[PDB]
Amino acid sequence: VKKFPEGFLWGVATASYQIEGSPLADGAGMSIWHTFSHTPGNVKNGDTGDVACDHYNRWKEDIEIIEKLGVKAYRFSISWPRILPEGTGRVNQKGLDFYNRIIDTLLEKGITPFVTIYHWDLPFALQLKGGWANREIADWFAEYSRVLFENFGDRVKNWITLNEPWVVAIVGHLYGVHAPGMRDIYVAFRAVHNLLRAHARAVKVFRETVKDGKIGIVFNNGYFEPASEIRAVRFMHQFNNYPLFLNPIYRGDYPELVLEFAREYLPENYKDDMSEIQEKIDFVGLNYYSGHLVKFDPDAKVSFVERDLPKTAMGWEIVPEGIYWILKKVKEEYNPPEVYITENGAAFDDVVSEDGRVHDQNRIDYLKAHIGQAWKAIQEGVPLKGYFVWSLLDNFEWAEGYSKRFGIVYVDYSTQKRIVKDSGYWYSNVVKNNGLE
Ligand SMILES: CO[C@H](O)c1c[n+]2c([nH]1)[C@H](O)[C@@H](O)[C@H](O)[C@H]2CO
Repeated sequence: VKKFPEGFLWGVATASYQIEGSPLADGAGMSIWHTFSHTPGNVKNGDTGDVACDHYNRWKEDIEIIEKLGVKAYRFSISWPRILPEGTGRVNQKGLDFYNRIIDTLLEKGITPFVTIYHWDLPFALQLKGGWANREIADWFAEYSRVLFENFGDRVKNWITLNEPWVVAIVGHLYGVHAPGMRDIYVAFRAVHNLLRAHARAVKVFRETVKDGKIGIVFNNGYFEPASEIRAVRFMHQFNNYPLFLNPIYRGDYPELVLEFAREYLPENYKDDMSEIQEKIDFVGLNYYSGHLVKFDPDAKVSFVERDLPKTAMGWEIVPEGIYWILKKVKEEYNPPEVYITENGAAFDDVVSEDGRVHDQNRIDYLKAHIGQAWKAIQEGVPLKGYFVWSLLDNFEWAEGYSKRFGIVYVDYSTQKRIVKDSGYWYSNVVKNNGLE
């Protein structure tokens, strides 16, 4: 058997725009994902977050699912424009009420809330002012965060400033594939920098406002391997994984190969902000899904090489030892006091059999394998305090729309019926047992 430490936090994870629907209900401001998805060509099948999982109405049912599964922590995000419709200034009490009900319900049922402050749904009003491109976002984000701390910090004690700032900056402002849908390398790296400054200002406000909680930040990570017998792998790690942000946070500068590729794109006096950026954090959240074979390619001088390996419906290579690797490497490089796996999961072509069940043995195999590799890292001293399945529900998968299903619970979108998948039942047993058998 593989048993986890006593008090280890088994969770599931969602994000506001992906599950809620009703983006304009009860006085909410538009977000950049509302305007991005309502722009033709941006999202597969013209899908939007207008309805999604209707979690905005069905929130109590979904929490009852969490409870019934015996899952101990719930990671969810707050929609900034439900709280502050113009991004700053006015506070919307109905936005606060919505999350207050979710928070109290969780606590009442003994589920630990993990709140992601920003999971990509920036108020549109602030995008008009430059969004992440604008240095003033450090103030806007701090003011938003202060509101959340004041209203919920009595109850929520576990906070995440940002989900995947690399994706926010690069995918949103260089690749143009995510909101706000831009393609400018100089903008993209000013967003990287400003995300760091906004994060640190929010951590600083947290210390003034919530004297009894913990705060961290979440990063996407891939397991990169070299196609042969390696610097391209070093680059991909420093650029795509946690070092892009953790080197500034812990060592007060960007990683070396990031500076080689991108120095010219960063502000000229960016080191002036580095000492504020080193605001002390309580934990690092690492998201992990996939491995990649990498080679130098002259024609960022890196290309991916396809491998004949099992893949998910995203076409992502299933590489479980990656989660062990990234856990080891974070300890070795930055030694944060706590680590959580804040997302791990897989998309498969889920079908409801005529027995009424969803026989996702592919997902069970995926999760089991990665949970085992996370166990290993704990045995070798990684201070891993928790693990979160992405996702509780099938949901709006950004530019893929509804076509990719990551849930341990199946959502039939024509009825909004929730059907717990085999993987959900399987995970419930793991949580009950506090590990694998
Ligand atoms: C780029 O990092 C990860 O591949 C990643 C995967 N995922 C994520 N990040 C995001 O945090 C979620 O909002 C996605 O729904 C989820 C599934 O795609």
